[PDB]
Amino acid sequence: SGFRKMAFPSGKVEGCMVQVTCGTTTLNGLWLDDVVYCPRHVICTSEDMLNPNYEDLLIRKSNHNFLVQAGNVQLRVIGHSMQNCVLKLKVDTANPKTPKYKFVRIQPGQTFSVLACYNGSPSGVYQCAMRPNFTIKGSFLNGSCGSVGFNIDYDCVSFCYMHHMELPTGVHAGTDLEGNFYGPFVDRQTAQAAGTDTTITVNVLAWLYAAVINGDRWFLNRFTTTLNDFNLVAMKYNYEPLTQDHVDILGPLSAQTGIAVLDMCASLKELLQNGMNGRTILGSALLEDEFTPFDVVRQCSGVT
Amino acid sequence: SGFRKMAFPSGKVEGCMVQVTCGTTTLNGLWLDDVVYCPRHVICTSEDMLNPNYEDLLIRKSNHNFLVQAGNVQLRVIGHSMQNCVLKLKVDTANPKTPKYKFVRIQPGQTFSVLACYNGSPSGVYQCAMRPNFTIKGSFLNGSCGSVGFNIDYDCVSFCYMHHMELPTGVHAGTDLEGNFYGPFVDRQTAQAAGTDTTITVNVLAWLYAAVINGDRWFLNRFTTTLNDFNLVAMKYNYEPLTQDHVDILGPLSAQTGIAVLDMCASLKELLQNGMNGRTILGSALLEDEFTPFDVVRQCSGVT
Ligand SMILES: Cc1ccncc1NC(=O)CCc1ccccc1F
Ligand SMILES: Cc1ccncc1NC(=O)CCc1ccccc1F
Repeated sequence: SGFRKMAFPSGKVEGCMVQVTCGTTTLNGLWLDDVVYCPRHVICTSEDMLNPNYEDLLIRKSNHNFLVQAGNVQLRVIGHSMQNCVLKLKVDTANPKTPKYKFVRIQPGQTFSVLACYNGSPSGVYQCAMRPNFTIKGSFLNGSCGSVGFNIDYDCVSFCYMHHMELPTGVHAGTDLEGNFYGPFVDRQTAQAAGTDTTITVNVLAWLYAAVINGDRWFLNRFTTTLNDFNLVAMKYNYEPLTQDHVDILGPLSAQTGIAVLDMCASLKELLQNGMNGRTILGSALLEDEFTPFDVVRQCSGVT
Repeated sequence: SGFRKMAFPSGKVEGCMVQVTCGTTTLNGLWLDDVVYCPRHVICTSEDMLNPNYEDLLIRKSNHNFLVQAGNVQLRVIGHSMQNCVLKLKVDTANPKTPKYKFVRIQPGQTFSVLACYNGSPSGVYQCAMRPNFTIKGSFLNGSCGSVGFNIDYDCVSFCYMHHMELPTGVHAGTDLEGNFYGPFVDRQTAQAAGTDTTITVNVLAWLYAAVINGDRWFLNRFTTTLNDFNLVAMKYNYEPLTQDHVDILGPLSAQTGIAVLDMCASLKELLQNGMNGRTILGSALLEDEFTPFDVVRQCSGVT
């Protein structure tokens, strides 16, 4: 028992981190097989910041201008190409530490672990959610670009995020591993609107189930609700509308605890309307939405 | 910017995890050089649970009864000994993945990362604090015993915790790597009092500094206090009394932000006396005490 915001073990990803330098800019790259992936903005200088012409900037670069160092050994770059907002540097040596991996585009509301890196060296790991507005609230400083987000399914690493930007609001934006941004963001030093965000309802309900499993039950009540009634409350409080697909994904937690999904919705409705009353749930004084129903099941069953 | 409850990258520790089976019990062991460390209760059966005579239970075991498997390869056990509450199994092969390491006994209030494991396989990593009462609030299920806590200083892993028990209250207890319990706990299936816990004041202040650095400043006020006045409030609210050693450790954060430690104490005093008023600090609706001043500095500067 106990419930923590747990990240996946980062070892398989640590073995893929490299440093990429082009000109005076250094950031992180991900070395998988004989390719190093990194944000294309490694080719920018301070004057280019506002609206870089990446095609023209890249034309001024040759393979030998991309300095790739895997810890302390230098990689030989034999090709370079830009795919969306990422650069792919072909190297002459396959990473001996390449895990089984996939590139996936995650959905908003899904969670993943980030391995924060600086100069190709891992500094820490944390779990987070891709917000409904496609931003992430991470911990990134200058030099962290190229750090990646991922999930692990036993031996397979599914890479889902590569860090590119900090918006002027202090929230973060990045791409899938094909270089496509999540959200409306562009890799330019320009103020950019992140959409209206919402709280991930299905994750809050999953976390209320994790709370009941771990002994925090004070929020359970004598009520029930309907999806329609619950969605009026979700609307008022800027929560994602709950659908039958969400109720279906909560099936295992409802089956394990014996608390019907709509009865848990009535507990969530009461907490939204009345607050916590100075109490806590799993050590939090707010409704947590960074655990998916899969995360709760994995953590509550001991999956490795 | 942004501030997260970040764990150390777990790779160096993942390479040390093994499974240890003795009889019908399986738990995790830590393989460093040619020694595997694990909780001694791996030698218990269900009847022994209440008050095991570990010396007698261990006398019934030979080297060949300890089955140690490093992922999928079997280790040959050539010696066994009990040191306090840990067993040390000498193996004929040094772990090729042994990082530079130290065994340290952490102080209450210090933080560390836990790599939760089941059957010698890592399942997740999270950061936590050793409570002032020597318990930890982790996420551990049956089979997680032998999972370890650690800190990393560039290339050196300082192992500080090995998991042994879940108290009937759902909080966790364990030992240093010499097998000495943190706190008054014994490895028996008996209800055991954890002392009165307190909130780690110096960590809350460190986290208020991390909040100001990251833009959350609404809690700053026009007041100041003294250590004496602050400690009367700390007393009322079950916070650790603040000392000059704590003020000294907060020096770097005070210097960086320009907010004198006693002025931050006056913000903390007001938050204790008035609550958050439905507001948040770094995404939390409570005062967080699981970041030390060193953690804040490391995270806010980008240390790898
Ligand atoms: C400074 C920082 C901090 C944290 N995470 C990320 C960053 N870096 C950025 O936001 C870089 C912004 C940028 C500017 C010019 C061209 C492309 C581009 F993506
Ligand atoms: C069940 C569980 C869950 C999480 N963490 C740990 C555990 N396991 C325990 O508490 C084992 C308790 C014990 C009983 C008999 C002899 C020694 C001993 F330490």
